[PDB]
Amino acid sequence: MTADLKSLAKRIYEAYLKNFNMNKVKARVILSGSNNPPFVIHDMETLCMAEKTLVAKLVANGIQNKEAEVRIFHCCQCTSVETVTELTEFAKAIPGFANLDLNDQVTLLKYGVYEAIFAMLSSVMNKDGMLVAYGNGFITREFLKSLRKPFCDIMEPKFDFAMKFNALELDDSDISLFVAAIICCGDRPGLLNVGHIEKMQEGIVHVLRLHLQSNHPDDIFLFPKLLQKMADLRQLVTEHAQLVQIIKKTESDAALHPLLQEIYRDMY
Ligand SMILES: CCCCCCCCCCCCCCSCC(=O)O
Repeated sequence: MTADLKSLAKRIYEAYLKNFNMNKVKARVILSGSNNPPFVIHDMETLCMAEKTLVAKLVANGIQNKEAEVRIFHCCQCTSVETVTELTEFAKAIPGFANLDLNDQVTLLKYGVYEAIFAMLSSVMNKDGMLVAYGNGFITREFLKSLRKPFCDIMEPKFDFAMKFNALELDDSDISLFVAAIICCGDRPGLLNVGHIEKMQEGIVHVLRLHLQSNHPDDIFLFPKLLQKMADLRQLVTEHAQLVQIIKKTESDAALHPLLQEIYRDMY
């Protein structure tokens, strides 16, 4: 007559495998090097080749095509929009989330999605580049740094986060619970039922703590390491939103998708 925390951890893991198109095992298989291998984007020639195959509509406009950096930023946004959709369905697996008022579900997703995006991005990153386009491209870290300002400033802080996050050697069973804990933060601005959310947070963090104790017996400070990573992600998102606002004010061609504009509105 007790909560079965091991079963809850497995439920969360299975919901993560079901709802995210990319998982760390899938990513590692691709990154390791037989059908539809990723096209390597390391310079402008290879960017433009990859676009013609993978996002043909975006480059079908002739001299009306947007600048390379703006096309890349558009693809960044499309990736976020898709991951927002996956996170919204995943959150239904978190005990108590679907019982919250709709407005509180919206608030938790509003503040949590980018922290979750950057945590999970680590799974497709290595020190040399990252998988993109549903695992069909590999874009190099050096190519992204070569873009004109301000677009070269988007990804590098995310690689820096990811290299340290990946050194923790989490697997999908850990990351799924970490993402659920990100979503269940009771201190988000504007929440109505803080008390119930705090209890939901306490429950999922308890599951996470017990799971890490079992799955990582070698790293006795893994749970507090991950609490700190959650705080680091909040700062990474605040900084990312500031850069996006610079782009919005100064780059007239870099249209911001309406779903992401709403996420950013009144965020920080
Ligand atoms: C041809 C393929 C080119 C692909 C270009 C790279 C795609 C990067 C995906 C990660 C996006 C990071 C999202 C943060 S930037 C946009 C946002 O704020 O949502």
